[PDB]
Amino acid sequence: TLSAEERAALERSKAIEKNLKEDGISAAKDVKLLLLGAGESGKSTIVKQMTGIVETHFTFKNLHFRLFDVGGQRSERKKWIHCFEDVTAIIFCVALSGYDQVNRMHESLMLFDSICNNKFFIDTSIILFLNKKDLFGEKIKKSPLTICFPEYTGPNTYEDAAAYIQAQFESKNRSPNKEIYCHMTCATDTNNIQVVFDAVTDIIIANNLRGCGLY
Amino acid sequence: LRQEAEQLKNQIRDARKACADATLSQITNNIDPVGRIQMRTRRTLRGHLAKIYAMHWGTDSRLLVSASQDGKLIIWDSYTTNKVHAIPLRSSWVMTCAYAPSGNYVACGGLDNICSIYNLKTREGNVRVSRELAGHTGYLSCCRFLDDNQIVTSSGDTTCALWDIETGQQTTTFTGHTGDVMSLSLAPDTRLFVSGACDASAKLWDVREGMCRQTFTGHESDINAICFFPNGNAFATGSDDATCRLFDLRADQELMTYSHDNIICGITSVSFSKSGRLLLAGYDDFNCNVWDALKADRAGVLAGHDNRVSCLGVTDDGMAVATGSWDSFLKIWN
Amino acid sequence: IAQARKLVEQLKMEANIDRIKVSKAAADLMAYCEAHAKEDPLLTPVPASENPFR
Amino acid sequence: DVQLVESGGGLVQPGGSRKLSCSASGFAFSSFGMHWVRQAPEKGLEWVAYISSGSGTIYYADTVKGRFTISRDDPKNTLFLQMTSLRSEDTAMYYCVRSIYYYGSSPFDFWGQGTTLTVSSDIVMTQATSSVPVTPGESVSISCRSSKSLLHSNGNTYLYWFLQRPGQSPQLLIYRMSNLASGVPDRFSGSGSGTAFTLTISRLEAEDVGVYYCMQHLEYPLTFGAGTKLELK
Amino acid sequence: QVTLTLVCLAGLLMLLTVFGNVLVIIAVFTSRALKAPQNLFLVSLASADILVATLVIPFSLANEVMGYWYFGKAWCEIYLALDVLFCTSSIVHLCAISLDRYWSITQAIEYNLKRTPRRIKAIIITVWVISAVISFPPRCEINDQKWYVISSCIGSFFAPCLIMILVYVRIYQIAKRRTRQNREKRFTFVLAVVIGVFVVCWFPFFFTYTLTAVGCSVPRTLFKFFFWFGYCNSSLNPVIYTIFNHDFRRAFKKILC
Ligand SMILES: Cc1cc(C(C)(C)C)c(O)c(C)c1CC1=NCCN1
Repeated sequence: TLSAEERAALERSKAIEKNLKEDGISAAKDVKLLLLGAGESGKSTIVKQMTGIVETHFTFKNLHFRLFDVGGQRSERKKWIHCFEDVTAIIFCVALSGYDQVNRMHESLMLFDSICNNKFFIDTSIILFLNKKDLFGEKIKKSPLTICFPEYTGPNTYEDAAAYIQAQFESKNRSPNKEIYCHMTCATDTNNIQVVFDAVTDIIIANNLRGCGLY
Repeated sequence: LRQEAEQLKNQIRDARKACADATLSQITNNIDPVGRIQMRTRRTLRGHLAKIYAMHWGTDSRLLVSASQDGKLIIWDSYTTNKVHAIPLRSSWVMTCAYAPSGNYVACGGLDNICSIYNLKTREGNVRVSRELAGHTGYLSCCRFLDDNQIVTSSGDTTCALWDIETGQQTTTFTGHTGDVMSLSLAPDTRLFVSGACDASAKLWDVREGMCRQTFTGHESDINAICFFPNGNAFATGSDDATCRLFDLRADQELMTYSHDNIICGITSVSFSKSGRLLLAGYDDFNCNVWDALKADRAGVLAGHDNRVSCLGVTDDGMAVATGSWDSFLKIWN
Repeated sequence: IAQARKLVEQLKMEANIDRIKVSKAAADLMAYCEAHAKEDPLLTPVPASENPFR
Repeated sequence: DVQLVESGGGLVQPGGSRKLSCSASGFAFSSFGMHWVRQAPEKGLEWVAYISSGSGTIYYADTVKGRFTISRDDPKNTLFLQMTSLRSEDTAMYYCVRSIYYYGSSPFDFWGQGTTLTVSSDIVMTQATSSVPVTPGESVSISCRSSKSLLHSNGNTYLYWFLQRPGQSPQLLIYRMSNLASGVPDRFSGSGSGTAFTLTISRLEAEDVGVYYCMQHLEYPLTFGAGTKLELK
Repeated sequence: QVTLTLVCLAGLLMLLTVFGNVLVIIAVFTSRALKAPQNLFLVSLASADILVATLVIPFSLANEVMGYWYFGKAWCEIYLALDVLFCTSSIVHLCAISLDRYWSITQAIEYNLKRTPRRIKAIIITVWVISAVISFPPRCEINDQKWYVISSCIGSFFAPCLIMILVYVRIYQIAKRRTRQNREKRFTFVLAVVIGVFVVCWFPFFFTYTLTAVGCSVPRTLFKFFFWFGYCNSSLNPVIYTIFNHDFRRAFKKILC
């Protein structure tokens, strides 16, 4: 067989394995979210509402959330995007108001399309936030609409255009079995955590029947 | 004038063309081809819980270190598959690791944009962080130990730096690539090194002078891995183009083209054998091929992992080769 | 401007290298590979014994 | 830094019961296996007990079995050796040692200080003589012998050497008869065959005078050899 | 005269059951994606199936192939109890799996905080001990005490069946409520199968003992058919609970290739 020193080494290895397994089981309980905005979007607003990667975790109704915002990384994202492949869901922010600064809507839409159609990362649900309701609402009635989008041909204000752009964003969602949630925030609401909680519980329910596929 | 820059490019290209005769398509044809080579897995390390992106062999050719996204470093014993050490990381996002030649230090880094140095031989018998090298701006890509107190790094800033570990300050920087740099390898003489960048080109550097000496090109897309020849006279390049190439550091030209139609996928890593006859390279198709060094014939193949081979290394003695994949499994092939 | 000046200054250096011939370099590589092809275990399989990984 | 302190000694009549406690300070006490070593009042050394890192493995010698037990509590950083039913010859000085086992480890590296005490097969090591005349500046060799060859199938010849300066706790010198303990001059050199072993001391100074020992770790119980004392003829 | 064909059929059942169960076991152990605390129930059910198919079946087949139990009081008296145990184990496992699903689909978070393998293993041990206490009390014969047979029948079949029906109806209702079109048919078929095979292959036997034993006694030759059907569920169930799970689909494909 093996000598006493080798037996002690094996015992140490078993202890290390047990500790590592317990740590992994404990860690796999929380939910990980990725925040991927664009430019001057309200990602800062959302994170504050609550030089490299930044992580901020919070617990809501005995549920631990870990949120990541890779904003400082100025390098190309097609590399290192694959790191966050096993993430529960992602959060996207746009505005509404600003849509003439360049345009901004075209850039946001193409970025959203690119991130929503990837070889991997294809079956992760998306939570979409439309922050800065008040600025958009005030911008419309004084300078309608325009919009940069041609062939609009709809009612001028207000929920008309709101739902029109919303639907434009839920468009280009090719894959089935992957839902896009939405909500419009005024940059002063205090219930974003509630909608995030609802979205995550819905996503985990969907995952559960997924296994019990049903599928 | 940029037109003078392109005139210099034209004349240097003409000189290089004038300094080419082989081809390298009729020569070397008469040697005894190795034919097919059979490889068999020997061990399987199943301690991790998530993707693994980097591994490195020790100088003793028995111990190795692997890094995974769960936020832990493991020092395995290849002969017995025993977990020597388990190091908890401060930041769970890691993308590289390195093993000091003296065996006393191990370094790792990633998206945190800093390189952490760990001391293995401590009076209290537990590992500790010795230095937190934080000078770069982008994500770390690769690390290598020049000696017990000198480490080179490459980040997303399109630059590389040489560090003084005890001082903790950069002493030299390389700023010529103009494009994300992804991998580097040190020459056996420990005097020169090369790096690969997303600009579809690679450049040789001088450690002491701190200035580029030669720039290599002729490659279609990004480069993901580079490794020196055993004699420190050539190197091979990985790619997302699904092709590999090797260039001569003195003749300054491309030599081989390792292309097979049946494979169209990215290449994650490369390495040589002890004698340099066998070329190894990972792929995104979950299996890593084995290429003859100077015949461009796919000699063999290694089944597994599930998905997807991302890092491999060959021992100093050459006895075996280890491979890793996003399935959290390491394998030793002999 | 500065980028062009730096680029031309760099490109002036690469004009100095010889270079050396390619056939001779290939001869060097093949000679070294043949010479060292003896002690590499991967190229020539070792016996079942004296193999650290049984 | 690392230092072990202990105080449980006393004078107890034969068959009495006591407790010994040595408190660790300056290292990860919870990750080290601890031993106990007894030094008889006159001379000699012999292994006594051992408790693993997680208290998942305990071993005892023969005379100790059934009468003494060893326990620990990691949070309090304390090691307990329970004295019970002690016999007449049990009187001795005791040390508690620290030890960690993995690839390329250095077990028995650091020892405690000691606490006095008064009252009222196995591998065998041979050494001779117990006292050899030496003077500074001239080389010397010390030999140790065993019965069963220590060369295991792995190639590791488990042999250890210790030096005990006059009136001070011992310290490790050579482990596995081919390495060199940290913080030791390079003049020492371990060499030997599978059964016979020797040393080599060069540029001897007055600080090397003392009594040495040879020990094995191949298979329990750990057996110590005789002591060879050096002098200043 | 067709006894050779009967033994061929029995051997086919042996091979199919053992192959399916061992395939499930290797798939669950050898894949990372299947490393969830909910697969231990499948492991235990597959084990049960393996044991029951490998050792219970041959002795039952040897019995009634000529009409006599060629062994003495050894081992008939323990063989009966062992068979009862290895059968009711599958039923209890199915009930536990259904209850776990239900609790996972509804009130996901709260329960979600309680999936440590510690609870799963406790549940498995409880299921084995309840099976033991059911089985143990009190020409290889069978018991006839009506107060025993009827109670064992009801407690082993009716309650688990009722629980399965209720939980799966609740799950279907929830899925319909979240449906608000093509998949509606695609998954309505799946749920039937899971609850369909279980009752069709097992409902006749208990029903009959509950009948033909306490009420009017009406023995028929189809009992043998009911008995034979009572076993093939052990072979059908591993397949039913894995064919609809992608990860298992990939594991089986890898094993094939
Ligand atoms: C034979 C049997 C009888 C009963 C009684 C108690 C109803 C008689 C049982 O409860 C159980 C579990 C069994 C086991 C079995 N039946 C068919 C195939 N295997």
